[PDB]
Amino acid sequence: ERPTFYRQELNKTIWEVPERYQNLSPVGSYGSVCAAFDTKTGLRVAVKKLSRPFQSIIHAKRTYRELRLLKHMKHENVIGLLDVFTPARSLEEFNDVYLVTHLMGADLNNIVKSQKLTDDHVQFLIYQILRGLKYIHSADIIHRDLKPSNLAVNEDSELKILDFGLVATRWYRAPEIMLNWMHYNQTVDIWSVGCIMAELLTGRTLFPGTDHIDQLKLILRLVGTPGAELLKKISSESARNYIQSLTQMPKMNFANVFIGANPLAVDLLEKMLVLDSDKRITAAQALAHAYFAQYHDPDDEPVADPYDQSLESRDLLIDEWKSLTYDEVISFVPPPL
Ligand SMILES: CCOC(=O)c1c(C)c(C(=O)N2CCN(Cc3ccccc3)CC2)c(C)n1CC
Ligand SMILES: CCCCCCCCO[C@@H]1O[C@H](CO)[C@@H](O)[C@H](O)[C@H]1O
Ligand SMILES: CCCCCCCCO[C@@H]1O[C@H](CO)[C@@H](O)[C@H](O)[C@H]1O
Ligand SMILES: CCCCCCCCO[C@@H]1O[C@H](CO)[C@@H](O)[C@H](O)[C@H]1O
Repeated sequence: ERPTFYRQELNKTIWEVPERYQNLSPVGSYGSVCAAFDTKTGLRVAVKKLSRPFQSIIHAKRTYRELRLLKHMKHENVIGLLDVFTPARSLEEFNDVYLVTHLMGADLNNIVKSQKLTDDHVQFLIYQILRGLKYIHSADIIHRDLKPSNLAVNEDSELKILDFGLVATRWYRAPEIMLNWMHYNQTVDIWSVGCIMAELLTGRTLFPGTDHIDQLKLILRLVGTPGAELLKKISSESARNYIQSLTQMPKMNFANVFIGANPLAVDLLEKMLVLDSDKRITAAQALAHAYFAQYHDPDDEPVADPYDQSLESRDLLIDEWKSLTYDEVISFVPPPL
């Protein structure tokens, strides 16, 4: 049986939602987000109304990708769906899509505040990010924009990685993404984790570049200029030649950079923040690192089904994408709760 819907404007947008969801309150604005109370479960929830989901091919395509991705993500440390709804009663009237998930209420800046965290707390937060990333990476997905705003956290420090979130974003990006390499390893996400971890431990941004080149300079100053093995892996002649033209600079000792940190934390940052992405520690490897001894449970670090990215990278008409998104709404089964 179809739920009864009600409407109300919030910030120039009409939202029509099932009666289930009450006390809609804007928090941010791909789409706009209201906190809300789900009366059926007793849970506070975030409700996201997609923006103009089927007005162009590319909005339709994006809509389908987000819905399908979120339906497939079922893991404690990755954002997933509690509900998906449309007021529409048929394909012909299908114009709006709303996604529901657990309200976390905060992201990593909010909990953190630029103050340094205890080692135990840093351990717990990074452990959860890695646990989520193992899962994402097992599905052959690369996040590529891991940063503090893309990590939702509740007040008990429980964390979920977000597709898109609600402090420069460049600050956490892997060097190869700053230079537009088009082949990427999953360990681009591991670089981002090293950056976040450093910050949590020291209370300061690791690489706070004022712009792109300043950022690459700050990176090279910590990790050193590329060695002989790395230089051999550069396809672009102009890049190769530029890099060789640079004054060699040694890698810094991270003990001198992270004074007084847990030596296990220092050891793990050295394995995350290596310039050559082939040499960076993987999510699964990092989870087994001794830094996480109080949290690591090799029987509770689940892995995903491979994810068919080819279906969302098609070139289809709006009405095809719209109909496919419609079937995903209908086929949705809410999770055990
Ligand atoms: C003070 C800064 O406040 C915050 O950072 C903050 C965060 C991170 C959250 C939160 O829990 N999110 C972020 C947005 N997705 C939307 C969504 C994604 C997918 C499906 C459905 C909805 C849900 C998880 C909230 C409510 N806030 C308060 C605005
Ligand atoms: C919920 C966890 C899913 C994380 C991955 C989804 C984030 C989508 O953001 C990214 O879009 C980029 C283009 O902007 C692509 O290059 C990336 O591979 C893709 O992950
Ligand atoms: C300023 C020059 C230093 C930046 C070099 C970044 C090195 C990243 O490392 C490189 O990642 C590539 C992109 O995914 C991979 O193809 C290579 O195997 C790996 O060596
Ligand atoms: C491998 C990618 C090659 C990128 C070449 C970047 C060259 C930028 O060049 C540098 O940029 C800055 C000025 O904006 C200054 O810090 C330096 O003096 C300047 O030489």
